Amino acid sequence: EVETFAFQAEIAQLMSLIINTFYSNKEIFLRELISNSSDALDKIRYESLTDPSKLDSGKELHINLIPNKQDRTLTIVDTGIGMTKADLINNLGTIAKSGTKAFMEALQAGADISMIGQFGVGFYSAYLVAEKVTVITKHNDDEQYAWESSAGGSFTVRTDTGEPMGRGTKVILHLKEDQTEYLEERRIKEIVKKHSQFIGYPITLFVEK
Ligand SMILES: Nc1nccn2c(NCc3ccccc3)c(Cc3cc4c(cc3Br)OCO4)nc12
Repeated sequence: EVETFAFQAEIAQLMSLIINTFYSNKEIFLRELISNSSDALDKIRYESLTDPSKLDSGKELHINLIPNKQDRTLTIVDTGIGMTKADLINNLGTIAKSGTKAFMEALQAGADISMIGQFGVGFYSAYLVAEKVTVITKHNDDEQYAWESSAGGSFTVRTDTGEPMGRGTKVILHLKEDQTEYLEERRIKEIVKKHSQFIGYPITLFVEK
């Protein structure tokens, strides 16, 4: 059962800008997704202090980076708080609308795309390198969902039948054909060292073959 939803105009506009603007410093997408993961990990950790049962779905708090050259995907996996269906369909949109408006304005106080994370919409920088983004997510007390969008003004949400995750979020970046450098081990290592050196959770870069 696949449901299809329209983005609000503001977010559709932001995604178009990110896809259509000439901007060479694309590597910042990874910093933004890892930062999101760290925030999600902070949240489940904090909640677990008052309710330890919230870690029954997995006690390990980490981030894995998984390149797959055959699929042409880079996946950012975390065991953070995860997202509910209401998050994916309603709440994200509400938050993202205001953040987009501010970011658009700031871009006309001369700001540059690399400051996107300060407006809470850093996720969408994924579209600097990805033609399609699939997000698999599992929050305690809700089902596992797959969100997906190739931009163009719509996204889908479905109940996910893949491998159960326990708790957390996987962001699967289906890379543009000219952005395959982000599947290379030394390139990913370079970016993590440069932008994400002090994240307070283990980041494991998986290797390939
Ligand atoms: N790795 C993550 N784990 C948990 C929540 N996450 C969010 N959402 C924070 C949030 C939730 C509800 C309301 C407001 C903010 C994003 C960031 C994110 C993830 C997305 C997305 C848009 C955004 Br912003 O569309 C598909 O997935 N990444 C994560």
